[PDB]
Amino acid sequence: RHLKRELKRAQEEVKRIQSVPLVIGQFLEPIDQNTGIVSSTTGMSYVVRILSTLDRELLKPSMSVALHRHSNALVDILPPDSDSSISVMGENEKPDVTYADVGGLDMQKQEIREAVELPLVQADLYEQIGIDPPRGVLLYGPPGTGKTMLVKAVANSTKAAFIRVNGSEFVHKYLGEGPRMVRDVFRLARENAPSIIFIDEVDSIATKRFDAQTGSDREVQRILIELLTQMDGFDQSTNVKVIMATNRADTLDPALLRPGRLDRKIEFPSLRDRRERRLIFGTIA
Amino acid sequence: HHTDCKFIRVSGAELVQKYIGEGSRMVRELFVMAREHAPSIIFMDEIDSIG
Amino acid sequence: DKTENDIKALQSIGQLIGEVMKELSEEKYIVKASSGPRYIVGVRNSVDRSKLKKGVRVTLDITTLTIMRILPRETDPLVYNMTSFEQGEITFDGIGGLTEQIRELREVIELPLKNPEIFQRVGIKPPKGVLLYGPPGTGKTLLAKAVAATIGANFIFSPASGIVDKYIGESARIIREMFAYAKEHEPCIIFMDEVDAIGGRRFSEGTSADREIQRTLMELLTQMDGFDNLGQTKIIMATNRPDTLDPALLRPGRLDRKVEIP
Amino acid sequence: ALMYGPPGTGKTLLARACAAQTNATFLKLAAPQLVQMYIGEGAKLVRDAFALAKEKAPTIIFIDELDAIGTKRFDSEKSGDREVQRTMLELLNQLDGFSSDDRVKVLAA
Amino acid sequence: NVMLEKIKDNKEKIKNNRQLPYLVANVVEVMDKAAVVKTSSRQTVFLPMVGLVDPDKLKPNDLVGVNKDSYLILDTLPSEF
Amino acid sequence: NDKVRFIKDELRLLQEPGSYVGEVIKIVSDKKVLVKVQPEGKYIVDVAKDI
Amino acid sequence: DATFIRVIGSELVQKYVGEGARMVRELFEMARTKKACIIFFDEIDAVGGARFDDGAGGDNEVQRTML
Amino acid sequence: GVKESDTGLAPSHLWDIMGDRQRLGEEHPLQVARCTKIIKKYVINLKQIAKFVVGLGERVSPTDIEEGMRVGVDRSKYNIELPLPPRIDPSVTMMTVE
Ligand SMILES: Nc1ncnc2c1ncn2[C@@H]1O[C@H](COP(=O)(O)OP(=O)(O)OP(=O)(O)O)[C@@H](O)[C@H]1O
Ligand SMILES: Nc1ncnc2c1ncn2[C@@H]1O[C@H](COP(=O)(O)OP(=O)(O)OP(=O)(O)O)[C@@H](O)[C@H]1O
Ligand SMILES: Nc1ncnc2c1ncn2[C@@H]1O[C@H](COP(=O)(O)OP(=O)(O)OP(=O)(O)O)[C@@H](O)[C@H]1O
Ligand SMILES: [Mg+2]
Ligand SMILES: [Mg+2]
Ligand SMILES: [Mg+2]
Repeated sequence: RHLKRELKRAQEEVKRIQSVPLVIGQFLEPIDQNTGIVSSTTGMSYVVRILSTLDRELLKPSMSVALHRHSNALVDILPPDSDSSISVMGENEKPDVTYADVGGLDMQKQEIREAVELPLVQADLYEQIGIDPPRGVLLYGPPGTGKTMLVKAVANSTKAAFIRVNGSEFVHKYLGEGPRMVRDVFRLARENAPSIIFIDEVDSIATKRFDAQTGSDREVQRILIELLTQMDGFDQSTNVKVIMATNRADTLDPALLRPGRLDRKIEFPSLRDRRERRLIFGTIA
Repeated sequence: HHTDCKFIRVSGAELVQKYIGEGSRMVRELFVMAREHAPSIIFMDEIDSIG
Repeated sequence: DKTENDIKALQSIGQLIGEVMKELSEEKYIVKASSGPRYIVGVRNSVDRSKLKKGVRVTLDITTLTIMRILPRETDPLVYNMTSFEQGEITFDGIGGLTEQIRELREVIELPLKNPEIFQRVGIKPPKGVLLYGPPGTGKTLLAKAVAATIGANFIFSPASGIVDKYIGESARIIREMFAYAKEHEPCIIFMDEVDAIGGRRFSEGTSADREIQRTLMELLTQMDGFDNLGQTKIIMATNRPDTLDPALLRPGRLDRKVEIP
Repeated sequence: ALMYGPPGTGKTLLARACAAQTNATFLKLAAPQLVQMYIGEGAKLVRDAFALAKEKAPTIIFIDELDAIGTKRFDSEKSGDREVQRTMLELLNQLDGFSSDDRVKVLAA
Repeated sequence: NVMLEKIKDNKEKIKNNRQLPYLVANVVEVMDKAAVVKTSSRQTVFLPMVGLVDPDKLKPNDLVGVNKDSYLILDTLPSEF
Repeated sequence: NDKVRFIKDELRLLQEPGSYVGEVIKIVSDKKVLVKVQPEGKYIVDVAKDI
Repeated sequence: DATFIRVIGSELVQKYVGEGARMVRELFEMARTKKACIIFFDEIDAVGGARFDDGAGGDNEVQRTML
Repeated sequence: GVKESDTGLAPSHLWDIMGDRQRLGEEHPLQVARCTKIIKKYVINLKQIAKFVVGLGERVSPTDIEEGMRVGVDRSKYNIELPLPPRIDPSVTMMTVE
């Protein structure tokens, strides 16, 4: 009965170490399970003991985590929903464009209701036939085709989480900032599945020619390599794999467009016919 | 797959290269990685249809 | 007292600024410091939990690290130097003999600014965007002074070659903060002067400087038109040769009027 | 005021002799210096050759050569003219009227 | 004679902090009354401004010295070149 | 009794003055190892009596 | 028995413009400090070409190091 | 192996008497810096980017401190100890001299 007093005084001690002030690192992988490798957010690797009596159920896949200050020890885990680069936008109000303002481009509208909308609501039609749904969606054309207008149209009607970012949000400016944000975006999406991820322009990141003689080429390049390895993990999750767009498709790096990441290429014509130009006039009129 | 070759598709892609950062002068290093990990098929697709 | 006020400062110390990156729970908030690493901290109880939100700047303790209180938004030191130039002003007149062209720039700027009730009824989305181009030596620049004096809305004269800096990713973060700035202080007009610097096209096979342009230009493209569409910003752009420009800046619907000064 | 023509006409020799003789503060500048290899250090060198010159105003900046930045070529197709031309245009901004520069002159050879 | 030794008292302290060495930083903004400086060690600190230093000299961008040990605006210096 | 004595000692074990991940560039037959700390620069430093 | 300073004129070239500007400056000072020197530039047909202006190439890096 | 062969040889044992009392002195290190502005006190810019105002040393003449010159400063509280010759860009120019 005396030792039940002593188990309580030892339990108190350790809960104070769990709590604030803490720096936030990331868990890469275990080397045992009582010891792991974390990269702090100073751009260095540390080998740290792991507080036994913790959940490794979400821990083993790479995911944010809390560390102690001087001690440097993993004293608790953080939700993959928490410490994210961007709050989801599916909870904010919906984009202002609806399908009444889409006029023409009716040919690309039947290839986007199939590729995006149908695999979220009904995963069970694809699997029972035995076909694999298209993975990533690419949009490309001249810079006026109103690519973004079609994406807003599909964002109002689905009423599922949305995550909207750019490809200069990932811009390098601290050490190791660029690789860190790519992890946060793919882990939020699995957590609140289903969802549609849009990267608006990705013309600067995908470069056909690197030389890697300057630091700024080594940050662009670490980001892009990380982006391929996270599109692989993203397979077999209800989320329809990342939509992305480019204005000039002829700078596109070859590993990105390769199958296993992007499969569909929705070209956006600009000639069109007389029945599809009429509609564009009719909604602006 | 039957012979148990490492299928290294080489291509002109510098995304994978990070140690020298260009394959214009990489010869010995591709050999010395593929000689360790023999057997190997270096699948040199030279495009030669770029206009 | 003048030597005594210094002794009362000396016992104080700097208090590291951050902003609230994201609510974790009720009693823990994550800040992103300005040195770098994100922390998880506690709160003074002077301030409610509803007064805080994600994106308010907070000061932090030296070493204990606790939110002390909410601060207003920090303003860049660069966006105070740009507001200053207005020296050289002149009123309506600019290029005499082209008072018809002076009215065409007011159709875009001064008429929906003062009275937005004329563009509500007609139903065309409000304009924005003007490019000025002509033979060099013609006073593209004298007209910019004419439309910044008289309107009296906030003016920011941002030379394009005067925001490229040694640090890279710092010429993106600055120019993002300026479009926010023009929404807060509305109505506001952003005069990009000598856009021939960041007028490089696709390229990105040459030097690494040619990829600093392209990366700083993609961010001006999705910030101007994307999901983002800031309603209280107007852009006036001065360029000499109007064929440097990347074919994404030639492009109507970015830029309503494409004025040629003769 | 610009000095141009054939070599040998003592362009560089006269300018120096007459700018030190009249006790007007003569700054020595050579255009090949404004060319730099860092990204955005040439734009920071022009504003700093200007900021010094507004204090001692009036003063003479003598540019020996001007073909280092004076390329007509700034519509170019994959060249290092995109970094050079950025210090020519930061010139034209730091040559526009905003007062406290109404009193800086220029020679250029 | 009792008041004059209170001014000397303060000032001999003030003479020790004023001399070298002190970091050099610039003024992001004067928030007023408070001065926010971004240093050349590339962080930021919110400080109670030194009132012996006027709020007239402190304008946005100014180049000021800052004490490393306690981040206080020590004195003013003419903008470098 | 075992349990309240696992916690009291786990409080000592969790305290780490510091621990890195390096990588062996090359050994030298001085009984020293040239290890690159992986973000920084290099350091030549000998082995403990554990290896 | 005067200090001889050999240069290769095709040693200056790099991709980063005015990279051979730095070199040419500092070499010129290093020769100014020692008294009695001789600065022997071999093979200056590269960086010593005619005055021309192609209007489209990369003669713009080359002509920096000459000016 | 290289079996423990390190330069020095037979005279470096007499050097061990002289060089152990100096090696502990802070004579070294002097973090090498470079002046950006003489303000008629002195302004150095470290090569890490972080600016400091320093002052005279033990007995240095005020003529030594020149514009754009490198100087060595005390490792802890920064103060000029020993000025040092200029520019660290010369080194690709000393291998060209035959
Ligand atoms: N079918 C249409 N119906 C009505 N309006 C249209 C149509 N197509 C294009 N537009 C008009 O053209 C504008 C610009 O296109 P949008 O905003 O979709 O950008 P984008 O072409 O994808 O540009 P970015 O190159 O930056 O990706 C729209 O805001 C819209 O007003
Ligand atoms: N229309 C005009 N009315 C009165 N003065 C003028 C006019 N146009 C030019 N000027 C004079 O020419 C000077 C310089 O012209 P300005 O710099 O405005 O031309 P620009 O087209 O902007 O050329 P650049 O930007 O190529 O230097 C003016 O400061 C002013 O004295
Ligand atoms: N008009 C002149 N009267 C007397 N001497 C002259 C004259 N022109 C040139 N010289 C002599 O020629 C020398 C070289 O001239 P300098 O090199 O200064 O002229 P420049 O026009 O700038 O030629 P460049 O720059 O093409 O070499 C002068 O130092 C001077 O001795
Ligand atoms: Mg778009
Ligand atoms: Mg102008
Ligand atoms: Mg001359």
